[PDB]
Amino acid sequence: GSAASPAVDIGDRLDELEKALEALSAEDGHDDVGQRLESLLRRWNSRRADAPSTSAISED
Amino acid sequence: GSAASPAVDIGDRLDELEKALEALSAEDGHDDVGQRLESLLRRWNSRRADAPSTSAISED
Repeated sequence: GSAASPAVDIGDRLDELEKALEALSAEDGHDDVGQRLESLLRRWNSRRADAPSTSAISED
Repeated sequence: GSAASPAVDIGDRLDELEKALEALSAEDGHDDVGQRLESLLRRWNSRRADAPSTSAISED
């Protein structure tokens, strides 16, 4: 019943994360949010690259 | 009563984001995720830089 489960459109979390930083926008050296935001993306992109060659068609 | 409010420890958003992503791990060219992921930071890191010189002491 309780709201949860990942893959929540993926954009939902991203949007909420942004709205949060909007308020936490370097309010007091929030570099921590940067390392997190960055680490997520580094791992995110890294996984993207990890894939056997076949076509790699550009997203429409 | 309903759970909300930003800056929820911030990494709380992020954490869930990665977990989400872990699901969307290049599941179907979720390049949109990284676009958001990046946008977040480029907006995040940028604001960080936006600050008058005074000391800029490195985080412990």
